[PDB]
Amino acid sequence: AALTQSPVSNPVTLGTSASISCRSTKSLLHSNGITYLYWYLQKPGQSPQLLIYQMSNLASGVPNRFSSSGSGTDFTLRINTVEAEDVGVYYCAQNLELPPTFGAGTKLELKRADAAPTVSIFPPSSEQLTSGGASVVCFLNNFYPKDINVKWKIDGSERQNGVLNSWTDQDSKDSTYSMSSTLTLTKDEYERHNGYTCEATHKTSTSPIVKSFN
Amino acid sequence: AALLESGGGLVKPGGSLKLSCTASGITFSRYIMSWVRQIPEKRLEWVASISSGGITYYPDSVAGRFTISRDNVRNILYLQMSSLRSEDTALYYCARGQGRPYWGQGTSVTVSAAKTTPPSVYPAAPGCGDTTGSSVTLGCLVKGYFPEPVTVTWNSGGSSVHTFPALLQSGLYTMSSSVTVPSSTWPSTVTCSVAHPASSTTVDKKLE
Ligand SMILES: O=C(O)CCCC(=O)Nc1ccc(/C=C/c2ccccc2)cc1
Repeated sequence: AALTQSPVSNPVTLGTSASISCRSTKSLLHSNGITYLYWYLQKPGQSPQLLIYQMSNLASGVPNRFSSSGSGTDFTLRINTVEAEDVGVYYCAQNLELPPTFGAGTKLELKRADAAPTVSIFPPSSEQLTSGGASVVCFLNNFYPKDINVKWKIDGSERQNGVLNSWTDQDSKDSTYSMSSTLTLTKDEYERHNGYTCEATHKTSTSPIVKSFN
Repeated sequence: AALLESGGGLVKPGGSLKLSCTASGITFSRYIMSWVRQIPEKRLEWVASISSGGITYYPDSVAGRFTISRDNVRNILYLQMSSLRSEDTALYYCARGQGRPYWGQGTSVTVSAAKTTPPSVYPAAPGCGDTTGSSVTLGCLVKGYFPEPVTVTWNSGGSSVHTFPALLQSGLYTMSSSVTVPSSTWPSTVTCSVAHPASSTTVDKKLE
């Protein structure tokens, strides 16, 4: 029995309702009148949380903004008045027959007002340079949408090569995104140059927000 | 009513491991008990099931390497894993899937050759040469630790926190965490606590 959901929902406005579809290749309705479809949520760095079971029952602690409707093969997870903490991935799954199968998950997209990233850079700490090795770090916190590009300029020059980037998922309170950009290089390389620039071009704000130090 | 998985940890390829599952409020002998695992990709994968009748079930991927068993007297669920492959690396969950599903917090299994390495923590602070005003962003850089599970905590009190996903670099994990607070309170000591259980280590840093 295969369960299929889209990977993402259309962006949703806070306070409005959200709909998450799901379907099964076989009816989940059993001769006893119960429909063995259950839903659960997966938040970043957390264990899955049961939301609904036997199609229309709420697990414990689950607000009544959540509801599930549908037939034996087609289902919708309804979320009244979406709240910021609702972000995460929603999975439908079945517990009718032994080989347990799960849907792929539908990520709930939170639509909000555009926001500029608060950039800040930091020089390698002494402790780091000591043990031989230097990494320069800068944060682009609380911006929106998540579409953004960052560039590094060592002495005002093209760099790349030794730069690692990491993103956070949509924030559970602000509904924004944050990013980390690290440029790692030997204690030698670092000592040489002295003009390090963290440039963030928020593709929806113009005037590339930048930071650098010497 | 709770399920508790136990037994995971580091193990080298080809090795064997035995996971256990105990519960409060659930009588294992009455149901089809199961083990499922979450691979980093994030999709759940069925591992094994045993009926109240004692009939065992397994998907081809583990058919003869894993054994699920139950102790009806002490009420313990077992998962004996053998000939472990790196692809078996995951969070293993114990679960009662019939009716109202129940599963535990999960236990992490890592099939690797690499050796445990505690994390190096470097305080990330501004200094001299940039903007320093209302709400300054501080942070801690955690570098060079292997077993990925690490926990960053700031003075056990703060929401303006941002912990980024750990990235692998040269076979070793590295990640950073930032926190923002009003400049009108920097002289109150900011501390980040990095805990890495796979080494029993846990470093603390006072920014500035
Ligand atoms: O005999 C029958 O009616 C069929 C029984 C099918 C069954 O055991 N189902 C079943 C087995 C395991 C699960 C596990 C679900 C889960 C969900 C989230 C996190 C971790 C685990 C869910 C359902």
